[PDB]
Amino acid sequence: GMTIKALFWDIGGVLLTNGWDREQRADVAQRFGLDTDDFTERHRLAAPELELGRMTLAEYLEQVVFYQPRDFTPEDFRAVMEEQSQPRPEVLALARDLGQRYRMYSLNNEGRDLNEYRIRTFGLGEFLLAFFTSSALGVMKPNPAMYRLGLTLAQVRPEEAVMVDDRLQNVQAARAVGMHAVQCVDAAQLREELAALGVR
Ligand code: NA
Repeated sequence: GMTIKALFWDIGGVLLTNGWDREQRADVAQRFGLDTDDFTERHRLAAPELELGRMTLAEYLEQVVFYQPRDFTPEDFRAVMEEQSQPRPEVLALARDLGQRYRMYSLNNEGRDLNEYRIRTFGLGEFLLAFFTSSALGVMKPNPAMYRLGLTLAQVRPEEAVMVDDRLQNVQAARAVGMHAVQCVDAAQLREELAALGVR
């Protein structure tokens, strides 16, 4: 087939843990003594706009946490949010290796502040050339438009690209715009499937 010219990488659940998923929020909420039902409902409402970069973290925190007096600060809270991010060593290592031979980019959903913390903390920029992130672009996976935008920014044809994501819905959406895609289950599996596409 066409030679692959670019890889697009999901970050959460692939390169790193998710930044602010259900399980993590549950944990952090407990630590801060938050009413979990109210917190979850408020997060549900506000999260998408944070993810799309149309509301600030301060704004989100105002609605989701600091809507009543608290015995801690937004800075305190933000610190603990940031700390939820941990590496996925084997996949990271694979990506770092491949980055020596291929042009690669992120295509991921994440609020700006957590995104930038994750990039700097884990040196994602050493192997990803650009970060096509929801909070920067104002669209989010699994919107077909996000995939198309990534392709447009990288200037590669759909068939010359491969999307790596842990969610089947995202893999399928990528394929629907003409991209190759592989669902990331584990490093060994991902390496083999990429190799099948000529990405070694
Ligand atoms: Na993911």
